[PDB]
Amino acid sequence: EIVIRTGSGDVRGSKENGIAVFRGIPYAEPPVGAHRFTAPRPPRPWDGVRDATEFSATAPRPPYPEAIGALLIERFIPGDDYLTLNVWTPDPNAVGLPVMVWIHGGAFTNGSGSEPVYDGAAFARDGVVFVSFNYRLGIIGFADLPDAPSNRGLLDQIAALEWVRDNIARFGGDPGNVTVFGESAGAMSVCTLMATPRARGLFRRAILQSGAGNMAVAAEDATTIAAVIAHRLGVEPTAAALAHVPVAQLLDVQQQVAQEIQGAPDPAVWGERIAGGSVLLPFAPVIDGELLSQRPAEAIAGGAGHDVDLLFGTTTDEYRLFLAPTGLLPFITSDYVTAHLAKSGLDADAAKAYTAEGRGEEPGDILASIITDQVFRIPALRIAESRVDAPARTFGYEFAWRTPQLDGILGACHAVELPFVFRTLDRAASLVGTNPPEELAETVHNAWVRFATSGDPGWPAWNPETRSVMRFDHPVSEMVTDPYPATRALWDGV
Ligand SMILES: O=C(O)c1ccc(C(=O)NCCO)cc1
Repeated sequence: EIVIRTGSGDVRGSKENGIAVFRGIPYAEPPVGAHRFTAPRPPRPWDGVRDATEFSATAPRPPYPEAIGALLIERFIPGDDYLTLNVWTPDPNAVGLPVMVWIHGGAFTNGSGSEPVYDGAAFARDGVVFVSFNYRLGIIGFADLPDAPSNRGLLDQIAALEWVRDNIARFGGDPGNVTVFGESAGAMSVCTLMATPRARGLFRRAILQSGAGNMAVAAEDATTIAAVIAHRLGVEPTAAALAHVPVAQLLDVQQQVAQEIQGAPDPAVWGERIAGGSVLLPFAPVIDGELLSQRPAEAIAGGAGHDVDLLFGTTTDEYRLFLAPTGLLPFITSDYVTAHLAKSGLDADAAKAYTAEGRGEEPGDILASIITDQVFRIPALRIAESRVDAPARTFGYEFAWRTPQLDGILGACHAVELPFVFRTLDRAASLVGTNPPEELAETVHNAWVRFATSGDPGWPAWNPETRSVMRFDHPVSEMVTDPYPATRALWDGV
């Protein structure tokens, strides 16, 4: 047992195998009932010692779709008191350790800070204090309502980072050397936080794994989403009304909304905009004129975050996670790809560029590469291009290792780098297989520690001339210049 006094009361953690670990430290009061929709409230001070040996409840979430869910096996924990954070440090009484703060992904609807694959022990054993946490998700986190502040989930993330600022020195960390990092929705959250004055000084460096500054819900779309949710619940689209809905009913309707938007929305239900594809993620942060007055990429184009060191990257075959496991790909037709390209204003022959660069010969494979570029690769490069004159540094990676799961159909799909970053390969066998290469997890994890420690991951910085990134792969990880250049240029005016 090991007892540490936070700014609001003592907590009891555990010191085993050379590392002190604290689980379930509250940073915000339970968001119950009407407080599903209020700003996060600092926990009520306490006397005595709060037990911090066990992960807390996690935020309410519906199951992943079955195929995805078979690859990403989530660990649910029941309860109401879920706005908590977790700390791993090698020595609470050390001074000046780098701090990493993880923001989990999961399309703003799923995930938790305490998933087994996000274990922080490997970072602590390398001399870094590691923090993870839960934030509000789905309707509760992000649905926009006239009588509630927008983007509670983002308010939660700011509150957790403010706890780290005001408490991490008591766990051995330097609050002036905080690296925030996330994957997918967590990385889009990092770009959103870089973009708002409300979070300046809460971190010195950022790592963006498969997420950029393109994910925001237009206020008029968020209103439509709320109206459909309330109609199916038989209530008014207000916090006053949704405060009383049993959570299982909230989740069931939330699930149907997400399925409908990820497919081909029915204009009769969703209006012309959403049926036309204006919404990529229906519970992404809304443009509120408070935290978001524009898409984060445009704030960053305006100089937001230019003082924060940046490490960014994507996987080679990102979108294959969402298209391949459900057998969708063999049925895709050339005319469908052409029509897809035509919504972005590109001619039919743009698909040949993908074939010429080895990014697909069949329409379905070409489609997956196109959407990989539109949602992940190009948005990441736009942030990097925006930082040409930034005083801080910018480094890039491509995670190219391909998983063998599902008979090789995924490639280097979305989320595949996570257990390599955390050296938790043995907890992600459903995604990476039973014998992934530990040497690569060593390489990737060590570069993350180097970047947290010094602001340099150990390879040349990214610039718009050579567009150099570190290509992570198993036998050999090595630098490459401007990968996939022809397919990149297709999007220049787009
Ligand atoms: O564009 C999408 O459809 C999408 C983007 C990001 C996520 C995510 O943050 N989690 C990874 C697996 O859910 C999910 C879906």
